[PDB]
Amino acid sequence: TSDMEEDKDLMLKLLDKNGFVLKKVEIYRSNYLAILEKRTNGIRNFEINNNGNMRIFGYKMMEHHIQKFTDIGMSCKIAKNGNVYLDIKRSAENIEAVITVASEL
DNA sequence: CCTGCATCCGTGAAACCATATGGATTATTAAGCAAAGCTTCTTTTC
Repeated sequence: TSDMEEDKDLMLKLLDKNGFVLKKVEIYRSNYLAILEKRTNGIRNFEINNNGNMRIFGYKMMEHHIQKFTDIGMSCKIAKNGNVYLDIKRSAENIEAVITVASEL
């Protein structure tokens, strides 16, 4: 969707803004991937699904980071190896909120 | 030397340095996978 395009525009705007460099930005399963450079704060990528949900996924994230993203109301799915899903709705205010909580981790 | 007594031994009721090193542990990614979801063909209903 073009809303996913514009939310990609503000996403790269606020990740490029806040000094969080990217490994690669990928359209994969027709979904966006704002992948972090290193596994910083136990986080892998800042992805966008086309199903109205931008998602933050990681590997062995600390609990207090997860609490900081449930401050802005995000779902989580831990795995058996430390893989953690973080669901939020894809919107510009959620772009600003997720990248401003990620910008203070 | 060999007969004759004694006994006695068995026997059961500290700290460190240094240097590899590899094996153990952790992260990271490709594969795959079950589950879901289009696309058309029959099947059942009025």
